[PDB]
Amino acid sequence: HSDGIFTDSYSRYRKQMAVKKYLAAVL
Amino acid sequence: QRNEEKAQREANKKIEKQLQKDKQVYRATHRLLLLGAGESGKNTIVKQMRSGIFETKFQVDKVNFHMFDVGAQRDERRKWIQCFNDVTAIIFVVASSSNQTNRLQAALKLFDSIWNNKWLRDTSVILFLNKQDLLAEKVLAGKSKIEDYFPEFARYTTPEDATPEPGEDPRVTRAKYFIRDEFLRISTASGDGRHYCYPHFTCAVDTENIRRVFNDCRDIIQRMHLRQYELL
Amino acid sequence: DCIFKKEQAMCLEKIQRANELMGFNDSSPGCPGMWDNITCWKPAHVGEMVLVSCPELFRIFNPDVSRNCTEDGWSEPFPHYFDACGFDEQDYYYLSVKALYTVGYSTSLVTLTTAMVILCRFRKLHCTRNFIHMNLFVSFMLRAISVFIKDWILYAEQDSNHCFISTVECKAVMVFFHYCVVSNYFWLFIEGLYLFTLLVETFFPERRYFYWYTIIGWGTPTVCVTVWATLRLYFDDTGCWDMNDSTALWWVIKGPVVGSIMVNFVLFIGIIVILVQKLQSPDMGGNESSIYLRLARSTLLLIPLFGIHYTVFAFSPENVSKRERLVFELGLGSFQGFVVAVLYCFLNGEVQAEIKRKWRSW
Amino acid sequence: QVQLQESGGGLVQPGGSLRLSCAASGFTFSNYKMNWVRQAPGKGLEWVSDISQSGASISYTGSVKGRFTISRDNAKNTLYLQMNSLKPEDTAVYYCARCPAPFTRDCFDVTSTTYAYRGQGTQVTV
Amino acid sequence: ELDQLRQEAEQLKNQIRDARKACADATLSQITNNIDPVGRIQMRTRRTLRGHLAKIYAMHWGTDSRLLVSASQDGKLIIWDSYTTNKVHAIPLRSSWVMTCAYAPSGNYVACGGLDNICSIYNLKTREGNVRVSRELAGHTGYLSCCRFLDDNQIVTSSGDTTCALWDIETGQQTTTFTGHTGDVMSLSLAPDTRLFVSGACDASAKLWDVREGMCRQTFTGHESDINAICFFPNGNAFATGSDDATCRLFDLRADQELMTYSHDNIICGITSVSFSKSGRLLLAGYDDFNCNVWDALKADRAGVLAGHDNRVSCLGVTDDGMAVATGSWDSFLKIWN
Amino acid sequence: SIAQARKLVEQLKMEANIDRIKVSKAAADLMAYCEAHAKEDPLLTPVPASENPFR
Repeated sequence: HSDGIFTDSYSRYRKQMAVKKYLAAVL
Repeated sequence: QRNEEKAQREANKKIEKQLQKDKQVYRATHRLLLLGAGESGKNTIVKQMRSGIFETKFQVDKVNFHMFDVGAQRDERRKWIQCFNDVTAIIFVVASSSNQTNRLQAALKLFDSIWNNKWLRDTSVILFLNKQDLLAEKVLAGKSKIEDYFPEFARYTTPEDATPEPGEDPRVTRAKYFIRDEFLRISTASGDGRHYCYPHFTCAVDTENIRRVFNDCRDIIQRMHLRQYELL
Repeated sequence: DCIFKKEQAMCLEKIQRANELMGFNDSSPGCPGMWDNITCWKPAHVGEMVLVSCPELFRIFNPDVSRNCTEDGWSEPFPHYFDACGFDEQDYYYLSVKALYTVGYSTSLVTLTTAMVILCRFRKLHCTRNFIHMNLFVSFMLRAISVFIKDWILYAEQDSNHCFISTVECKAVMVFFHYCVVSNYFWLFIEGLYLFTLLVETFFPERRYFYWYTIIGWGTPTVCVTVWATLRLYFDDTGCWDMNDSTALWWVIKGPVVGSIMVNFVLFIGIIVILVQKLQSPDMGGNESSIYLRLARSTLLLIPLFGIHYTVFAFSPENVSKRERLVFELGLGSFQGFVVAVLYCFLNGEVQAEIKRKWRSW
Repeated sequence: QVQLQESGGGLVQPGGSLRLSCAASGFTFSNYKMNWVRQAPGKGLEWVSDISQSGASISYTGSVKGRFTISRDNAKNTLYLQMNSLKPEDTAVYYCARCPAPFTRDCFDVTSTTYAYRGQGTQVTV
Repeated sequence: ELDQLRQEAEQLKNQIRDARKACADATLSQITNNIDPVGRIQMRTRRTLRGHLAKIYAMHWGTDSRLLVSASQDGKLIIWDSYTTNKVHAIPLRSSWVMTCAYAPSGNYVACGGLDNICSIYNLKTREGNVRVSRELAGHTGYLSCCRFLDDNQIVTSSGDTTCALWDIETGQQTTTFTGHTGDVMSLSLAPDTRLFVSGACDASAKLWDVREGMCRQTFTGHESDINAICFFPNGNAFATGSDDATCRLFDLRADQELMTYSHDNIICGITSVSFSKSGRLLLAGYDDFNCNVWDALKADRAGVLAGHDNRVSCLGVTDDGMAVATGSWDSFLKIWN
Repeated sequence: SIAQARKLVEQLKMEANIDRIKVSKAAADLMAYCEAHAKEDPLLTPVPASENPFR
């Protein structure tokens, strides 16, 4: 359903942003 | 006392379960009223389907229908007609051929009174016009005319969507369609959507009255449900 | 620091104890394998190539490395050899969409609460139809409450702690969320089944149909969410189950919704066919010859009650036109619960008549 | 006590004109729909004409349509029936009838025998 | 000659009207203008009896003011315990078109009747356990509209054939016949001494009959349309009649003329049932506008309004002790107000 | 018919020979009865819940 798709997309986006910031801090 | 109270509770719950079963039975069955004149020939119609009031039970497609006749009641019907306000439909019987009195005008007035009644505003009427063969033969003979009773019949024009039976001359078809259109005008004068009329042409030898009544009742119930959901 | 960083932490232990417990070639090798933030390394000899691989943390951006050893130790991969594995390569949009459906859900919740109270306070409006409607409104209530609770737990509380959170409470909240959503979708289907059943099975109007409809509508979401929770706990227990990484597991709960939507569209088409058949009668209907116009007033009256708008993006894949799908189904569909409350309660003729009768009597 | 009195009937040559008057008392005349009915010798009661409370709605039977006129005067609480081009078949006892209930569009059993709200009627011979 | 008889009847009517006019010197309203009004009357729905499937026409309270009986179109005669709301009895009916019901003063029998032109008598106190049909009455040629129990052996019924009948239960034959009405008799009321009874028909007139003599004593013509309800005053000297002209009227047997008219401009719907309180000060009338009105019987003032029913009110009754008033309507529910 | 008219005339003659008391006397009697039994009228005034079987 739409709610689940939006929740998955937002969680993936937040995880990707966290990975980007952690990698930038490391590298 | 506690004992009498619990006995009363047990009796009440037994009555409640019996009333639940009776409610299921009552909702299963559909009630119809039958109305017509003495010369309207509704007796042969009852024989087709088949004391103060006469009851007829018949099952069509596993659906129970309970028809109630006028019985032994006087012509003053302004009081007991209020009983049949929650019935599924009111079947009206009109002798289309009728030559003593203007019985057609009396039938039209009675139909108008039923249609315009405040307690019958939500009740649908299924109209049946008997003596079709008698009307056809009296039109063919020409000794009896309808223009004297209804002067507008001379200027009446057969509708383009009419579907006359094979082997029927246009004169009787025009006469019967004018008779039907009178009832259509009366029904369309008031009550735009509260209730509908379902006129039909039938004879003493017709056997499709059962199916016609069944289909009309189905249509009435479907229209009632749609109106409740405001879809019309 | 945070849990995620703490993740890489046990590499700093995992190899070292493995080097001490079962032993290696040398106690002090010339190229000691020590943990790096790019990948979880292993010890090896000097001058050889170690074919390690970076973990799944790099593999988060798409839906599916070596270093030289010297006497000093590791060698810096200057020619961009550190990012060889994976890593091939919206906030305002997500925030706007979140605020949009939050406002829509709040408005729908308030309007439906008013409608439910005004319907409960009156006894003349008690019937199977209104009962089915009430359950649809309860389903909407639970859906909105679940949306708010999930938003507060998964994201609003995440900002407060700023670190990873993985507890039983968040998983239970997600399960409740899924149950509420599936219950709402199923009750939109039930609304269609009841009217089609009324409009088709005109006779034999047993009340057993309503009881079975209530049972199925409140039971199938429970079965689906229990199955989904068991599958998540037994196969993929990652995070708070907010990411549908597994395709089959997500389809397990997505399939009933799509089927419900399709069957509701079919029944809506059948109801429209029956209605246009009724409206084409010469005597009972007509009287204006613009019957289509009246039909239009019916169509707009049935789309919000059946969720016909869900059929637009039901066939489309999730990845294709995801932003437009989220704007339409979620951003604009969150008012659906409000819309029906306006249509099937406030604009109802008998409800308005009862309201005016009560007002004139008080 | 509700009562209706009919007057004006008499012997008239064919093709003549006549005026029938109905005087009402015991009820509010303006609140009821009025009717004119006839009974021919050896024949049953049949409805002839009717007029609503305000007089806007007026209906006639087809036999005498275009020849008979019906009017009411609420100030004088009276009803008038003008007869033109009379025919021998119009010879009958004419009765002035009141609807059983006020503010009702329908009107039941006004042609029924032994109606309580019907006048004595007057004889018209053509 | 018919003309001579008509003229004589007209002269007699004029003489009676002149005697009534000469006998009327003052009106009840101006005589009662010196007493204080009862004020606003507030009543709440203490009990709501549910279980009927179709519209209820008639009900009758018991002499113990605890058990009542109701008749509905589903072919059900249900005997209710008002105190505990529990159903005491549920008798199915052969004919589902019941329009009246009565409860015997002794409480051992109930009465039924409707479009079948049959006034069935059911025995409640059966040794074998449940209610069964006790007596069958098949004399009336019209629909039964009202029936009241004089005792366990004599009953009085009103029918649509413009006649009333006093029946003996054991013999099952018409002991007495009352004729004179020109319309469908819709209701009858029994005097406290059970020696006289007033009947109202569809001819805007009410007739008082002597039970023993079997002849009409007085006739009252003040209404404009059909009378649907009738009820004596607590003393056997006056009675109130509600008609389809949206008016109730009070008539005195001794005065033989109108006393007071209860009506209002906003009321344009007929009255279905009327009843008096224990003291007779309040007159409760059920109307077609889904509401019941409690009037001051001495000042023609609308003391109160009961607006609990969602459909047309068909019956209304007051307990013997006057503790509560029960209203039945065309919906499926009975209401008990106090 | 003649029989119906004769019966109506006979009934009118029977009803016209009775005696009628003054309307003021009847009104006074009704007032006296209403005021004599006013206390024992539970509908006239609210009844306490202790003495009310329904509540």
